[PDB]
Amino acid sequence: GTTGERPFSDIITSVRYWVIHSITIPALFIAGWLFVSTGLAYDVFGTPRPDSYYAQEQRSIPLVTDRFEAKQQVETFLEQLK
Amino acid sequence: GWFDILDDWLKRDRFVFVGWSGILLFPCAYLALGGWLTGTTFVTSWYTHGLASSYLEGCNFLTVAVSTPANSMGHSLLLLWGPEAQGDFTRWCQLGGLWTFIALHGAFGLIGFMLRQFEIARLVGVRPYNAIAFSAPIAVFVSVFLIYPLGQSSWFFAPSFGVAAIFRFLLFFQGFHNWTLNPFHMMGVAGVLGGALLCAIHGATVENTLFQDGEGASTFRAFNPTQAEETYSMVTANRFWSQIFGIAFSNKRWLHFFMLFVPVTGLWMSAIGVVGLALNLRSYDFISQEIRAAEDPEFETFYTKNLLLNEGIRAWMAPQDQPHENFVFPEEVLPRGNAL
Amino acid sequence: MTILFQLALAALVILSFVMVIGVPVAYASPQDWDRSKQLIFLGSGLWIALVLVVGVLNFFVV
Amino acid sequence: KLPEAYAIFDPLVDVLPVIPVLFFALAFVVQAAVGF
Amino acid sequence: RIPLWIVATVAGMGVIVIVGLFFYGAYAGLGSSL
Amino acid sequence: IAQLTMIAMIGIAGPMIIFLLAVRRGNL
Amino acid sequence: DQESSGFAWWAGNARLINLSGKLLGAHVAHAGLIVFWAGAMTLFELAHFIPEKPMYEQGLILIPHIATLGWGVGPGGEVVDTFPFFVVGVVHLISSAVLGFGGVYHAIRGPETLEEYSSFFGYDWKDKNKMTTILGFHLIVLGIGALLLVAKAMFFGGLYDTWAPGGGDVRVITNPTLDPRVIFGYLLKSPFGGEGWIVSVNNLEDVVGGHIWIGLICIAGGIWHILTTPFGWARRAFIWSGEAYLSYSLGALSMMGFIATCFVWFNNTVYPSEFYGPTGPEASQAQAMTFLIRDQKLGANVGSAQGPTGLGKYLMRSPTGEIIFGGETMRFWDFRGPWLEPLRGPNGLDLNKIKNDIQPWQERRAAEYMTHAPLGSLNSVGGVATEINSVNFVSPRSWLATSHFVLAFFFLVGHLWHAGRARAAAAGFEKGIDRESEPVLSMPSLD
Amino acid sequence: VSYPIFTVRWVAVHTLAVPTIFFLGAIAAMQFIQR
Amino acid sequence: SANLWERFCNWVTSTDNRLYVGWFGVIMIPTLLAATICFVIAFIAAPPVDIDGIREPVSGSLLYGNNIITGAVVPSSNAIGLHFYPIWEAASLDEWLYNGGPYQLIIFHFLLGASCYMGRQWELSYRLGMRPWICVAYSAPLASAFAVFLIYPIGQGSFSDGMPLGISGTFNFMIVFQAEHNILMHPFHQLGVAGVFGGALFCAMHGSLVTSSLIRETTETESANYGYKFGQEEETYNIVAAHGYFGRLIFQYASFNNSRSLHFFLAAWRVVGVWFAALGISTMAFNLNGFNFNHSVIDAKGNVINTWADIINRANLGMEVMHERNAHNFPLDLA
Ligand SMILES: CCCCCCCCCCCCCCCCCC(=O)OC[C@H](CO[C@@H]1O[C@H](CO[C@H]2O[C@H](CO)[C@H](O)[C@H](O)[C@H]2O)[C@H](O)[C@H](O)[C@H]1O)OC(=O)CCCCCCCCCCCCCCCCC
Ligand code: CLA
Ligand code: CLA
Ligand code: CLA
Ligand code: CLA
Ligand code: CLA
Ligand SMILES: C=Cc1c(C)c2cc3nc(c4c5[nH]c(cc6nc(cc1[nH]2)C(C)=C6CC)c(C)c5C(=O)[C@@H]4C(=O)OC)[C@@H](CCC(=O)OC/C=C(\C)CCC[C@@H](C)CCC[C@@H](C)CCCC(C)C)[C@H]3C
Ligand SMILES: CCCCCCCCCCCCCCCC(=O)O[C@H](COC(=O)CCCCCCCCCCCC)CO[C@@H]1O[C@@H](CO)[C@H](O)[C@H](O)[C@@H]1O
Ligand SMILES: CC1=C(/C=C/C(C)=C\C=C/C(C)=C/C=C/C=C(C)/C=C/C=C(C)/C=C/C2=C(C)CCCC2(C)C)C(C)(C)CCC1
Ligand SMILES: CC1=C(/C=C/C(C)=C\C=C/C(C)=C/C=C/C=C(C)/C=C\C=C(C)\C=C\C2=C(C)CCCC2(C)C)C(C)(C)CCC1
Ligand SMILES: CC1=C(\C=C/C(C)=C\C=C/C(C)=C/C=C/C=C(C)/C=C/C=C(C)/C=C/C2=C(C)CCCC2(C)C)C(C)(C)CCC1
Ligand SMILES: [Fe+2]
Repeated sequence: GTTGERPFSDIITSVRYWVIHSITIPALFIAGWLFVSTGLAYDVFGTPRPDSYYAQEQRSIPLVTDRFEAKQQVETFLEQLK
Repeated sequence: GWFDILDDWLKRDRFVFVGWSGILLFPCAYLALGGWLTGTTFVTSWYTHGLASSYLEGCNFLTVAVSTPANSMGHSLLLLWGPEAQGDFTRWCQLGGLWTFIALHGAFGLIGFMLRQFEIARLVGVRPYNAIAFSAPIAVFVSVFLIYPLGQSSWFFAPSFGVAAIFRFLLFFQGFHNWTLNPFHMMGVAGVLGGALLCAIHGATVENTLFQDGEGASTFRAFNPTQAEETYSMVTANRFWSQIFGIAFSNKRWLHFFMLFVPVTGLWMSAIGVVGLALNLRSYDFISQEIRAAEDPEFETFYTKNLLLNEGIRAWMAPQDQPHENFVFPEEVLPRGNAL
Repeated sequence: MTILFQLALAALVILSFVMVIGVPVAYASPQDWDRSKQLIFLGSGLWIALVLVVGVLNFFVV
Repeated sequence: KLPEAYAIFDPLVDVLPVIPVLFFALAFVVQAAVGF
Repeated sequence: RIPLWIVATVAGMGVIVIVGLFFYGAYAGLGSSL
Repeated sequence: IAQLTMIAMIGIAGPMIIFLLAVRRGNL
Repeated sequence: DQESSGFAWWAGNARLINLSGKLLGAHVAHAGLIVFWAGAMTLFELAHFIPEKPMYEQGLILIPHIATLGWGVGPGGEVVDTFPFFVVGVVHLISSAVLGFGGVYHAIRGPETLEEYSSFFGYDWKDKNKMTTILGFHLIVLGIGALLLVAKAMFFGGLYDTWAPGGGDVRVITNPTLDPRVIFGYLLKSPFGGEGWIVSVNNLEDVVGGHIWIGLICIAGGIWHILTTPFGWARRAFIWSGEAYLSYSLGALSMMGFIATCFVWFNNTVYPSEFYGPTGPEASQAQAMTFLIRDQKLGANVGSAQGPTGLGKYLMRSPTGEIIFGGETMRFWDFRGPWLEPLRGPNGLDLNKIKNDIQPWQERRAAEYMTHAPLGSLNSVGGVATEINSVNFVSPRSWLATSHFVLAFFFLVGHLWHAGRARAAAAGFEKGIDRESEPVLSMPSLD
Repeated sequence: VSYPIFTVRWVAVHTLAVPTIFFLGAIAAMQFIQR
Repeated sequence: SANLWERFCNWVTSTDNRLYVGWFGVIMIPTLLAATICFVIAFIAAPPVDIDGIREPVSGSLLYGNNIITGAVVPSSNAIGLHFYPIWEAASLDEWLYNGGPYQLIIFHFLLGASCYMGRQWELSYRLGMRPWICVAYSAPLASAFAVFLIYPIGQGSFSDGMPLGISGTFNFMIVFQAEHNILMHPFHQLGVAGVFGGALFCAMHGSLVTSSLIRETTETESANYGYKFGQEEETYNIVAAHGYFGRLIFQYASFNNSRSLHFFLAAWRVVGVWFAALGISTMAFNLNGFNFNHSVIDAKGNVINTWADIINRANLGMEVMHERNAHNFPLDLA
């Protein structure tokens, strides 16, 4: 079939591709990295960090009990929880 | 015009087709890929299974999975802005949510994508049939990600959107639904499996009955993209299996069609079967046996011998698989043979 | 000997890493099949010799 | 752990085995430069 | 302009280096067992 | 410890022969 | 040979099957990676080898072989000379250069056609004699060391023999085997459980003893083919084409590799376990041994103990040989190793012996083998399918036996695709099926 | 001729290529989060 | 005639006998004829079998109480394991019966003649003069059947644990396995379920398109399928209008115009994955089981965080424990 949208080999092999990108690609690679390093990713998605999955003493699991006052639960767990 | 401008535009070629469909395919489908992805990389699934579900937590490819909502929610769509989460993208990310998301957004991606199969199809003067065949998965994905869960207790027991987390989905059935022994599921493997052969064979059967119509060691180029010329002697075909297997796929409209059927069909038989599992209607049963299983403590079929494996799969996993029940099984109650 | 050796062996490696990239480009670029021919015999005996050198050398430090 | 006098090279000894593979790899690099 | 193969191999090694990192990362990585 | 840097060189030893061959000529 | 007038890129090496190979050098080229690989891994192995840690406990596939030959071991499977191992890899490795240094040449700067330079035996496949004579060389070649080994076995140091009097220990094979009934007899031996035709081999006397017989037998072949031309039913029978030659030849490996995979999993003789892990059956027999002791030592009668099933826990009965360990362990009543043979009897395991002559050096070797068993995950967490991460160990036998099968399998796949394409030249329909002259579109319709 | 840099084709190829490296970097980062 | 065998020689190789019977034929043909005959009966009416190392007879004959699904002809007992238990080695016919000797017969037989069919799978591609990378497709299949009947047995030492010939039997051979090999977590089986799923998807794909760009030749009353005659010279489908569609439906270039390549892709995908799989079993045959990440994810204090694989493993123990209750007379299922 007749195809005509801006070619690929062109730019993957392009001089400009590598010059705009070289600098920006790792900008994302780095950006992601920082997202992890700051440790914000954790707070970003509640995702606990090894240091804080279980409180110190307790052995039970901080399980969400009631679907409607769930927000509380999480807290009261994340609460007593270190 | 005003419509046709939108049409005219979005409708013509431009490499990556984008159509009347795309409007829902692309968005839903995207989010969906993302939806699953973000979870595996950053989102935890602890507050629902006390189980780690993210690279970030340390999980690997085969470990990561985007949880599934605690048995406390049930089937509530668990909305980001709904009463449960209240647009708290961290809690909402915590109460699982992403699930209903990935699943619902996803559920459209399919609806949407199949449409696209129609759109591009009605625009190119072909038979939609491909779009039909595609029910094969919609039915599965519908039943297996919405219906079954919707039939059980909570979104929880629904698939897992994991690699291993999904393997759990198997066993758990074998162990509780003893699916393995359910006619419907059977045709489900009768079709997939049966079809795969059908595929691997037509593919190779074709390659060999290829007319040397090129020059040298590259029968891959010798083919004409341009015009009609049966590349594989249909005659050198039948007279082959007719003598090697006793049968001849004499015709190509049916051959290249019967291949459409095989799978799609079985899949449905699967989707039906599981529909059963939704309302716990399962094929564990097999009275004729079990009734005589009572007396004759010495008669044993694989069925029973197998059925027993199941009975172990329960007793051991239920306590940790179904955490919200706070099951407790003392050292004693656990079923075991003499030895381990 | 214990001191001399470590430079002797590490020589053999910088010579082989060399000897390697060498011949390859050599048989490839026949323009200097006539001159590089010797850049190929250079390492060679010095390489073989460098190995027989690590020779009596190893039976002397351990 | 190689003879004491080789202490310096545990690092290379470490890699040497990867090479074999490396060859099927290169075989491609060339085939690619030579447009198949 | 820039030769095509040269972009492939350097693009590739990255996948082979990044992927390699990931395997190491499973040994000391949080997900190790220590 | 060092192991990694020294592996690096050997690994890029092969594509370098391809490069040194691109510039000069032959092979073809 | 460029593209056109050749195959595609993936079938690259086919254009080397054209004219006279530009390079033997390819074959030599890698005939090096193969020898270099020993040079790296061997170095790498020792590079990680500790003398105390059981050789099989430290992923040693390569190193255990040197030991099995009598090098760097002696009393018990203990390693005294970290040197010998190092030696062999160092040599090979370096040895590889010459092998590669040359193959690398023969392929680019030498005669792009040795068909012409021919003279010296030379090149062309159909040439029925150049081939009979060639293999002929490589026949004297092999048998060559068959003796090389016999020497190491009889004139340079000996081998490791677990059976050997005292206990595992480097010993010299004094009296190899004469009698052809024995050395040959194995081939005629059962293939199934109880007697594997190749595998079953108690001692070295029959090994080195047999190798001898093979060196000469094999040399007598090179000497043979080198001098003559294959008969007419031979020509009549087998297709001759460079490819076709690989085709056969390749399916000798397939088979052979299985013969390895099936061998490295089963023998304690040529694979001592002091260097490899305890053989699969040995394991579930070792367990037996350990617990027969645990209770007997705890005060149980053992011999007369009625087991859960109806058979008996510690001791059971087999159909042909009367007495063996009982569990599910039975499957392996054919297992034989020095750690359990003393406690053997006329009728089988002896109650009197097992009860009082069962010494300590056994309870501890028995327990090592109970633990260290050929069970692990790719993850490399040695143990039952469902064990916690902690003790990890994968038997050399696991990797060895496993790999070779997948490869040897795959090869069998090869023997096919290379016979499938080669039996095709034989008539010329290999390129395809001629659009105007196909046998079928002109044949009596089956009905 | 002169084909734009802001192509339909491109918007897509991007929504992916941006995150991917954002993620890949995120992950290569985790590879060390001990303790 | 000079010799009468001359005719036997062309007959076997009769390129026109309704059903070709090559040289492999002459072995296949009956090896399966005996194999089948023993089978069909063993199912219909055969005594129980002590299978497991004990004397617990497992019944598997319709006439002995089997539904078609429960049906199965059972293996040889851990008593024999690998020894060759042919019909003569057994004293009373009934011995062979009880100790489960049909298995070996059925298994050994088909498992053999099967391969010859694989040979005679190609022998017709020679007498017929067609490219023959066909017989190989058939491998993957035969490999597995060989794997599940011959490798694994030699692997664990007894034909005892070789996928019992019967419906519910397989299910058994399976659930057990998972338990002792975590097969499901095995990289190989993956690449297996990979293709199978694929092929089963491609089988519906390539079958879909063709019929979707079928071409003209019918009414609405007529069966569109009728539009074609055996021995057509030009294919029935309009390939250009097909790729012209599918290609478009997401990417345009992730599509096939090269019919030879496509039909090929269909071959190799299923056939390659299936191989890995066939190898998967054959891999764990000597205990290189699937992955294992139990307790592999932990927090600071060491309190253990269950991996979604720990459940896999939980449900795994439930399996480990029960399977073959009574025999297992020791702590470790070392077989
Ligand atoms: C009798 C007629 C039978 C008809 C069958 C016809 C079917 C057609 C053939 C196809 C496959 C079936 C053939 C069976 C071959 C497999 C070997 C086997 O089963 O026999 C089992 C024996 C095992 O030997 C073991 O030998 C042991 C002895 O060792 C013990 O005792 C020794 C000293 O005696 C040592 O002390 C040692 O340490 C100790 O462990 C015991 O006696 C065991 O009971 C015994 O099992 O293996 C061996 O020796 C034999 C090794 C042969 C090489 C095979 C390679 C691997 C098999 C691959 C199959 C290829 C087919 C693939 C097709 C699909 C795609 C490829
Ligand atoms: C795996 C081992 C192997 C070997 C021994 C060969 C050998 C060969 N291939 Mg080949 N090939 C292979 C794998 C191999 N191939 C694979 C896996 C593929 C799939 C991509 C191919 C695809 C392929 C194609 C399409 C073709 C060949 C061809 C050839 C032949 C031409 C060689 C040449 O021109 O090199 C040229 C060499 C260069 C351009 C530079 C490479 C530098 C190498 C030789 C040196 C490296 C040595 C090492 C790095 C350091 C040692 C130095 C030493 C002095 C110490 C030669 C017989 C050609 C043929 O048809 O022959 C008649 C051909 O057209 N191959
Ligand atoms: C005869 C083939 C063979 C066998 C049986 C082994 C076996 C072993 N090797 Mg090994 N190795 C080999 C060839 C082999 N190697 C070669 C050619 C090299 C040079 C590159 C190495 C370099 C090497 C290193 C650096 C190390 C090992 C180690 C090991 C041990 C543990 C490895 C493991 O558990 O990961 C399992 C690995 C896999 C499951 C790879 C997955 C396979 C994928 C890629 C697909 C493969 C498909 C194909 C059919 C198989 C290819 C065959 C293989 C040669 C690649 C194990 C005994 C480790 C060890 O024990 O240290 C002392 C170790 O550190 N090897
Ligand atoms: C492995 C099997 C093998 C086989 C069958 C061959 C066969 C051949 N090689 Mg060869 N080669 C090999 C391995 C092999 N090679 C390896 C591993 C290398 C690495 C260097 C080489 C390097 C090499 C070179 C540079 C040349 C050959 C050549 C040849 C051809 C000349 C035959 C001749 O009369 O030599 C007979 C040789 C002997 C009987 C050995 C004599 C040993 C002493 C008495 C003197 C040898 C010189 C000295 C010892 C060191 C050699 C230096 C070197 C320049 C030769 C012949 C086809 C020549 C060729 O171009 O063929 C067309 C050629 O120029 N080869
Ligand atoms: C190393 C690789 C190799 C290769 C590729 C060959 C290839 C060949 N050799 Mg040969 N050979 C080799 C090594 C090799 N040889 C070695 C190392 C020796 C040492 C002697 C010989 C000695 C030798 C001799 C004396 C002869 C050959 C011959 C041949 C040719 C015919 C072989 C044939 O097709 O057998 C096909 C044979 C069969 C299929 C046998 C089928 C019949 C069965 C039933 C035998 C009956 C079994 C009996 C009861 C005993 C046990 C049976 C069973 C229970 C095990 C063929 C070109 C013949 C040739 O023409 O010139 C030499 C020949 O006369 N070779
Ligand atoms: C490239 C991948 C690869 C790697 C890393 C290995 C590695 C190994 N193989 Mg092996 N193998 C492979 C592919 C590989 N193999 C393939 C594709 C086949 C065909 C199916 C085989 C068939 C095979 C057999 C039959 C045996 C091995 C053995 C071995 C081990 C000893 C090496 C050896 O025998 O030295 C030099 C040779 C010996 C020490 C014994 C020679 C055996 C006699 C001479 C019969 C013929 C040898 C054999 C056919 C030649 C293959 C040698 C190998 C280096 C390729 C070693 C771990 C041996 C083993 O089990 O451990 C000791 C062994 O008996 N392999
Ligand atoms: C083995 C599982 C399986 C996979 C994963 C799979 C994948 C796919 N099948 C497709 C097509 C098809 N499959 C078909 C029949 C079948 N397909 C089958 C089985 C599969 N098919 C079986 C059951 C039948 C056999 C015939 C037909 C013939 C087609 C099509 O022609 C089509 C195709 O042309 O492929 C090339 C492609 C359509 C792409 C698409 O619609 O994206 C656009 C929109 C999507 C997919 C967004 C959906 C978002 C939803 C699903 C969210 C889900 C997120 C989680 C599931 C991700 C979790 C990841 C895990 C690791 C947990 C591709 C997605
Ligand atoms: C040969 C190729 C040919 C075709 C077949 C190839 C099959 C290859 C299979 C490999 C898949 C899994 C990779 C190993 C996992 C691993 O180990 O990497 C992990 C994340 O992986 C990953 O993130 C897997 C990446 C896959 C995501 C694909 C999403 C699809 C969208 C892509 C769009 C691109 C435009 C990171 O490590 C994990 O997380 C770490 C924490 O940082 C832990 O420490 C552990 O290491 C844990 O394993
Ligand atoms: C140091 C030393 C040495 C050297 C050596 C060598 C020679 C090495 C090598 C090397 C090499 C030489 C390696 C490798 C290779 C290769 C490469 C580096 C490649 C590549 C890459 C990539 C990444 C690619 C990619 C791709 C893609 C993308 C797809 C397909 C195609 C291709 C392949 C291109 C030795 C060892 C001898 C020892 C002594 C010293
Ligand atoms: C969720 C979310 C979202 C979105 C999202 C996203 C954005 C996602 C993402 C993303 C993505 C998009 C991701 C992904 C991807 C990718 C990647 C990152 C990949 C991967 C990886 C890997 C690792 C790979 C590997 C490989 C390959 C690639 C193939 C072959 C083999 C190998 C290995 C090479 C929304 C808005 C809806 C909402 C909010 C949140
Ligand atoms: C694949 C091929 C190729 C190439 C090549 C080949 C194939 C081969 C070979 C071979 C080779 C490539 C070889 C070699 C070599 C050499 C070596 C491998 C060496 C060495 C040495 C060493 C390694 C050493 C080191 C050391 C010493 C000296 C002593 C002490 C220790 C140390 C470590 C220091 C190509 C791609 C072009 C294509 C064609 C084929
Ligand atoms: Fe088709």
